[PDB]
Amino acid sequence: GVTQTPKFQVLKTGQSMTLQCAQDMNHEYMSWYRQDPGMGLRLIHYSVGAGITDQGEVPNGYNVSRSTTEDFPLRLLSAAPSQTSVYFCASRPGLAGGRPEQYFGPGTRLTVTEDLKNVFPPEVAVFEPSEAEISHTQKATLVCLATGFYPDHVELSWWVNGKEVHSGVSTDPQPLKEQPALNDSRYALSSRLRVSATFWQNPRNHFRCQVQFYGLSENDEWTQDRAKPVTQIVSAEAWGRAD
Amino acid sequence: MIQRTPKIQVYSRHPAENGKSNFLNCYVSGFHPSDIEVDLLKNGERIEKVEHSDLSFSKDWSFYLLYYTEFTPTEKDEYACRVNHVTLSQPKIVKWDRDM
Amino acid sequence: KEVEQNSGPLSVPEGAIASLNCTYSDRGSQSFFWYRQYSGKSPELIMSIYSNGDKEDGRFTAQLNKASQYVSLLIRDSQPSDSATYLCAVTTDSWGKLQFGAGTQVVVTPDIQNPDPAVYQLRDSKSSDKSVCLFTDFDSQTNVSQSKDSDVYITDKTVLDMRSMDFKSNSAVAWSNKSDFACANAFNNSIIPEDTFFPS
Amino acid sequence: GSHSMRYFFTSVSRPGRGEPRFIAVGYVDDTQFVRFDSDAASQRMEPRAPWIEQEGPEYWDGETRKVKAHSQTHRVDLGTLRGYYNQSEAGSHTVQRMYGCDVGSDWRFLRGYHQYAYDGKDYIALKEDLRSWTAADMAAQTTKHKWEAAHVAEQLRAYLEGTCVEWLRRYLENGKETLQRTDAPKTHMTHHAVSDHEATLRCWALSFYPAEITLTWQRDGEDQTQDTELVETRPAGDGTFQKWAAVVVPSGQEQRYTCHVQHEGLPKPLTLRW
Amino acid sequence: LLFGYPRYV
Repeated sequence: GVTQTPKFQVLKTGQSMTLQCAQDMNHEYMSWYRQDPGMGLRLIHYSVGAGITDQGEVPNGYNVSRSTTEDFPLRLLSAAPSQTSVYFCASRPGLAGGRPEQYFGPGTRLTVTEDLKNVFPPEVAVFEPSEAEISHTQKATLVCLATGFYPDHVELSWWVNGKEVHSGVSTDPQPLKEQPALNDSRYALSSRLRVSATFWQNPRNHFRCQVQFYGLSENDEWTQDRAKPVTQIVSAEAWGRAD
Repeated sequence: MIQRTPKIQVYSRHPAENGKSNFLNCYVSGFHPSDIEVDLLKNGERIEKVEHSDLSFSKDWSFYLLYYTEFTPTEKDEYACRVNHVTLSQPKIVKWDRDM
Repeated sequence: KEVEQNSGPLSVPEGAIASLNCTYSDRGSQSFFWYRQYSGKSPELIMSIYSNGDKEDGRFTAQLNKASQYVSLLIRDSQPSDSATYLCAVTTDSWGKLQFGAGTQVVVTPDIQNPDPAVYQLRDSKSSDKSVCLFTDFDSQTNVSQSKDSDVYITDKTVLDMRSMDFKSNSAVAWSNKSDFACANAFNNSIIPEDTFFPS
Repeated sequence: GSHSMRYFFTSVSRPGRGEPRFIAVGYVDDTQFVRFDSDAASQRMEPRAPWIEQEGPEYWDGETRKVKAHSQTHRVDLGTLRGYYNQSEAGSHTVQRMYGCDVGSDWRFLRGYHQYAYDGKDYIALKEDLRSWTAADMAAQTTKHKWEAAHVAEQLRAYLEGTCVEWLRRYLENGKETLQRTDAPKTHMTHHAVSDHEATLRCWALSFYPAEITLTWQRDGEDQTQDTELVETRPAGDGTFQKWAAVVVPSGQEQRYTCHVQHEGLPKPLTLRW
Repeated sequence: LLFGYPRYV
């Protein structure tokens, strides 16, 4: 289908970046859209064939090429906080063969800040179920908690006894802001993993709440007191208590 | 590639009455290929203000075109159509017969 | 505005009927689509209609009325998994632009049987700052307020499924770091029935 | 009424002189209502009947964009076809397409077709079922597969059974005055001769619309039309048509010969005596 | 009103 990288990206006003996009369906018409809360989808640039590219609804600030019919890279030459949005790539048959249908790529979430000094990896923390709950319901509710992270680029997952589960997993659809006043604001994401007492009471099974955070690259200018907010994997754990 | 010789018909839009304003038509049809040269003549001279229709075709895939010019026929004035196509060894001229 | 879509959030209980409406302006449109977008994911195509009439695939049923320039999508036998926002798209030709409506979100509410409203206070160690209040097993109807005190954080009601038991539990959490914080009060700013099992 | 809409596209290649010529025309019955000629000025879809001018920007913009797509698919086909038959870049070649739909007196679907020709003869055509294709050569066969795997017949059928009849009706209404018309043929009968031994009699049908008409020469039952000269129905230039038929009749029997005029603007088939 | 999905040959 339609593939595109990267998945997440942080940049500071001024940095250039190119969103790659490809399609192996032999399509002639590819487009780039950006999705904002109060705007749904908006076309940026598009191409009906190789060596062809014309602007869309909000072409401002974006460059775009099409030397090959398979690729269609979107290029930003000097970032800006207004470019913070989700980017979807879409191919279409056009004049070739196939049922007239536009297919969307996976997308790419980007966030541009005035100061990279703001990128913060989360702090995970698993909370042991409630004695009452266990007693009263016969089930176990564990709550994970990623906090103080920025940007809102996290992939959270649970892992019991060495394997990842979905069974009782139910994380929030979107992070929360811990100061709805800063656009240098931080987030907090919650998640639940409910398992009956038959499980949690077994002292030999381990639960881990993994959070994938996407941030700055290895060799990246920094030195502020911290630890370069690099793309990390911050986890938390707890063992099946005996009680 | 198929090749058909054009059928030419030169006539007027209305019954001809000398001195009266009318229109002179030359209707070429059933030809192929499409390139064709058509001219309306008056006393054997090229009429300039001649307007033609949009190339179209029939079931057998043959093209038909209409050429026409305003004019006032007289007793002494001579009008004819001149068509050129690859199926012609030489341009074919068709005079107007105020009956036909 | 080329394409107008239904409205805001459309709530419907499990197994019910979720109907969506779509209306367009360009008289010449000839292709209509229905995409499905799950939060934080990309739009996924689920329905295409190229003729006037009704079409069906699985639990969907699309209608097209070119005379009224209206498009439909009815989701039979709903599941929370159907929860997402649905985009309506329309076009005229191969080279025409694809026009989506703002989309209409659809929050599919689960069938809770033996509601066990409750507010359990959980615990952790040195991991940091706050303890956490868990609000679980309430009725899908019970909507939930938000952070009435910024310094405190509260999440949205999410539906979790425990497959091996065919049992869902609506849940929402809250946390904060002040010796003045608690669980009983953490939600007092939310319509909770006097069926509040409040462990202490 | 039995009405229809037809679109005719002709594409001719120009070895050595540039992009092929592309002409596109649209009718409803025997009235053209739009055109596009790659040679003309605008380079846009243009009105050719008064009742279509009232459509707005949205219409022409789209109609214009689509026709440009059509030319594209054609500009290439010439290249593609030249290949199927391994032909030299030295010669010029033509492609023509035509598609449409007919409605009955009820203005509902009846028939729909999409014929394709290259260099003057059928290359491929959609079958009356609008689900199957018909091919002429091993060449035109490749194309067929490429359309059976891509689901072309599908799309056409939807358009043909829908949008086509839908818009046809729209046109038929907006052009109530111009198209619901049934101009009856004004008749005539001319007799000339070279000099004895025979007459040259011509039956004359003028100013009639639509062009559907049948002229027959009969001598009280004699199938004379078998030896009659009939000229292709020709356009007058004002929306009506003309046509005539003649037979070389032996001076004397000419009064026994009668012409038969058939047109939808005539209650009873006219019979003209000499 | 023209067809909206021409296809090469």
